[PDB]
Amino acid sequence: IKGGVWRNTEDEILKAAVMKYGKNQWSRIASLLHRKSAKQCKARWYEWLDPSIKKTEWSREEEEKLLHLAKLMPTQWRTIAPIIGRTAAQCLEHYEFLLDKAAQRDNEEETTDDPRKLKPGEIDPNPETKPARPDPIDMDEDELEM
Amino acid sequence: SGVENEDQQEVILVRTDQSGRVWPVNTKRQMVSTHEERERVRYFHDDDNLSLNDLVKNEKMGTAENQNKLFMRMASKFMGKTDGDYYTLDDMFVSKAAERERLGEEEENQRKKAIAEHRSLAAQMEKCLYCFDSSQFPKHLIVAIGVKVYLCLPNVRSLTEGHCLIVPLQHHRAATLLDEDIWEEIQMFRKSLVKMFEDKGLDCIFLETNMSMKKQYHMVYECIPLPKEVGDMAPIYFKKAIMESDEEWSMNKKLIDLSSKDIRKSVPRGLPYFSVDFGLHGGFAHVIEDQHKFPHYFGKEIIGGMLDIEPRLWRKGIRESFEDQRKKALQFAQWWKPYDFTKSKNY
Amino acid sequence: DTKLLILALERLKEAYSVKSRLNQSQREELGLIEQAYDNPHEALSRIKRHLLTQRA
Amino acid sequence: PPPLLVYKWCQGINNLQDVWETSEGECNVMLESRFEKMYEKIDLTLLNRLLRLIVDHNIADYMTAKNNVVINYKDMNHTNSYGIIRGLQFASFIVQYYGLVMDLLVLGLHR
Amino acid sequence: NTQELLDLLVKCENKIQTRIKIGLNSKMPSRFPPVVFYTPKELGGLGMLSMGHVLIPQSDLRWSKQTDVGITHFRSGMSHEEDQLIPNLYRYIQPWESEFIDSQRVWAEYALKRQEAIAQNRRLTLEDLEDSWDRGIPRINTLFQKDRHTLAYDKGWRVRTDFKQYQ
Amino acid sequence: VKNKAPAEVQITAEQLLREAKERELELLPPPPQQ
Ligand SMILES: [Mg+2]
Ligand SMILES: [Zn+2]
Repeated sequence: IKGGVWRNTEDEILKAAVMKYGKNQWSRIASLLHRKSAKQCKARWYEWLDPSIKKTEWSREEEEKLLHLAKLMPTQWRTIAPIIGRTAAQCLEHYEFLLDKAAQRDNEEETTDDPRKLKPGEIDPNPETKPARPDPIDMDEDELEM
Repeated sequence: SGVENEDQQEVILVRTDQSGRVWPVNTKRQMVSTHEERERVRYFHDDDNLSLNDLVKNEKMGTAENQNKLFMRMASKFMGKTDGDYYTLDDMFVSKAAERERLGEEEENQRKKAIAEHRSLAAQMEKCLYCFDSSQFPKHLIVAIGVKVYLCLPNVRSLTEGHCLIVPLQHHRAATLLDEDIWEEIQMFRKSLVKMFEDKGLDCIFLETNMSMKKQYHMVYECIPLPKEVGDMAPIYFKKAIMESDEEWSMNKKLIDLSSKDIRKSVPRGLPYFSVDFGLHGGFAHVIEDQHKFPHYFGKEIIGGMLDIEPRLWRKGIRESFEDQRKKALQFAQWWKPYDFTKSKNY
Repeated sequence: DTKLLILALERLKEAYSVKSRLNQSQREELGLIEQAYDNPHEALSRIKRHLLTQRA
Repeated sequence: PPPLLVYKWCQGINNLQDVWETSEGECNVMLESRFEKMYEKIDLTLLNRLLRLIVDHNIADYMTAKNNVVINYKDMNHTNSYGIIRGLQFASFIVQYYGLVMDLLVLGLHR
Repeated sequence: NTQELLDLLVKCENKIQTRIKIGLNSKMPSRFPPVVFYTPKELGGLGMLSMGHVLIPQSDLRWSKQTDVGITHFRSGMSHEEDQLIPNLYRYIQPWESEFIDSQRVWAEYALKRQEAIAQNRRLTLEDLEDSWDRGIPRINTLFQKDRHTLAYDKGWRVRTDFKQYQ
Repeated sequence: VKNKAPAEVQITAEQLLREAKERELELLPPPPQQ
């Protein structure tokens, strides 16, 4: 009964709580954010809020090094990720994107073979890698009390 | 006695004990003086108010705790430290005999206990499937009505074909808590359901799961018919699985036999007892300690494994069509037409 | 596959059977076990989806 | 059960043809050892190759990528880039199959 | 067959008894009654199992009752003997060679029993069961588990229960 | 009636710090002119 999508209010409280408590007290930070736990705060920090995480567009030499290492160490994104300098979720996402941009060009054109294989009626397994919902104009009692 | 106008009404403040008896409830520490000239003459603050007849009364009405009320108080914080010898928990218990705060004992007993019990009971009654004038109460799963007990059908997909329930009118929480007039009428429904399923070629297993007796759950007496080639193998399954239930190295010697002792005079009034009876012959009973190593179902799981049914049936149920699929009551009522004993108006 | 799911959940719930003092992560684990008992095909769709897609 | 295993091993030694005869000069040798750092030294790329021999490539990629996690204890974090996590649910299968590969190394394919 | 392990068992048993005694503080001096340890847990005892040579004193074997006539002194085991020495557990646990000889026997005998019980057309009864209840390689009472049908898909479970130590 | 709608202001951490400093929950008042 914890987790869910990260909103912007929670991220700004997470940043201020990092500024007060540091990167080794995640259970003091997670008492400041209800509906998020210490592991989730830490995961969210290291995967989307640490200011070393290059959120810009991938270059050419980065994706060349990516294809080299991903052919070179199969499914080892926690090992590849500090070498090419991106988060392993970003790294895996962009690798699957580059594979989709060539497997499409080899056989198919737009569509045709299996319309949807996406994920309905489910909870996303890693919402920490996703951007923050902006804050809804009529904030409820939870957000204002938080 | 106590009134406590619960939002308009009047409720007679009463307390239940462990044994399910219901008693009427009538309505900075100063370290009193627990000595005399050099000699100790009383321990607690009221060792000279109580008379012998008063002790007999308070021993009968008094619930079976009397350690807990003192241990709750002396377990709390800001209260020193037992330093091995010279100040143990013994003379700490001697030193905690204060001068309770001008009928604060009756205040905490009445307010905590009466209000709490009533509040819990009311909640249970409101959301009880049983006790006719409640909130949920399907009312079309009723097949029978008696003087004091009635047949019902379960609110969920109903594990087997003729799965039915023997429910009393009021909350009573146990079969050992029942009076003989209710129990002898549950035995008549039992002896009629056995004779109904025997001529249909089925067999009967009557379950009674009674968990912790302080959450006020309604009594319900299961009846699960399964075919006779499986019901002759049924005491073997329950006999194997009662002894590979509860906390190992238990005290009370698991699997009480009920061949001729029929739980009313087998399990003492007050303590949980899962029980299972096979048809008309009594089966087994298991006094439950350790309420985590024993599921609240336990009987539908053993029956559901010997019939090879999926676990969504016995735990949490599967709901049905709220009027349409629940007209298995129509199918059950044409089964229970020759064996009805609750009427004579059939001219 | 439902038999394998029941066996998996029994092996997971045998862990938190001895004890009774559970923090948030244990509570989440038992809640996911109870959801997997109460709706097995959603859990099997989720398991097969993790086996196809997730690599981090 | 392991005592049944010891009993079966004993009577299997007994039921070898002329096992106790030492007339023309014969020796019976018993060797007991371990695979010392077997867990600690599994290469994850080679493990990916062997699991793609066994199971679907999606399953093999899942099992390989699951061993490459971040290990945390209070102040400490690092990445399991080389060995395998013994604490995985399916690590039993990885251990028994990599052990099968090295049984093939010790015995040889003919024996 | 190992004397060092029997001596270790005696020493460890005395250690946990001394821990209970220090829980009552009791003192260094002996003649703490061993009936409080080794009584079964249903009569209020601790239920403690023994694997050592402990004897009870003869002064513990006195009891009495007050009937209508008066008080009657009854006594247990008095002829001349000192043979009151805590039954120990090796006598009550079947060895493995006995188990392995017995288990093929009881499984073939149960096979014959349920084969003749299905041609004589009656379901199997608690008595014929109770003849061979606690005997077998997988223990004949495991035919009557709550779910034998979903445990038939449970393969490789031994290595699993050995590797649960890392979990 | 509550309306979910994407906003314009988008509160940040430095605004939280500014509003936390202005609470003054350690600044005791000066003693009175005696
Ligand atoms: Mg201290
Ligand atoms: Zn009710």
